[PDB]
Amino acid sequence: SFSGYLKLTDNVYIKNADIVEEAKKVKPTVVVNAANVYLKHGGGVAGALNKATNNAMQVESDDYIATNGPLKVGGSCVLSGHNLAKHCLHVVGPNVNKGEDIQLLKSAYENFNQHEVLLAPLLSAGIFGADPIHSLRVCVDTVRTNVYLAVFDKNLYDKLVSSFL
Ligand SMILES: NC(=O)c1cnc(C(F)(F)F)nc1
Repeated sequence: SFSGYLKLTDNVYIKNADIVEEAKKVKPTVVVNAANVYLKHGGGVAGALNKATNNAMQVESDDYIATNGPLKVGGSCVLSGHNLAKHCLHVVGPNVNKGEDIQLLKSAYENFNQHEVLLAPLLSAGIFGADPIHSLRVCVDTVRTNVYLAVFDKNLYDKLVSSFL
């Protein structure tokens, strides 16, 4: 199972780790992708997860979008986890660099409650532009299921742990 995580709350754990390397090691039931509405996995966590699947995630995602259309900001879909996990839960947090409503971050985290355990990044953090301290706060106050957060950046991980209320 998950190792080396710091326990933040009854159900939220955190580790300074590359979510791709973490997924390859744990092979969790669910890995969360920091997706956009088009499932265009170009950069950030999405680009990294997709590259690890040798682009199979993007091929599957394009077929999903061709059939279903785009996701909503705050929404999700369950697709294959490929070589990384049983499933990938593609969750769209608001991208504040695209002027999206930060209030939708709670709706985005609510998707995690449909899965008993997940390996996840902080939603809307990184290239999505939100404050990761705020994202962790919304995560702990919204997610009730077991969430193992992988924070790529060591300096950000230390700031998140040291400032956690
Ligand atoms: N394995 C990678 O190449 C990798 C790159 N970038 C990231 C990011 F975006 F979370 F920081 N995580 C992993």
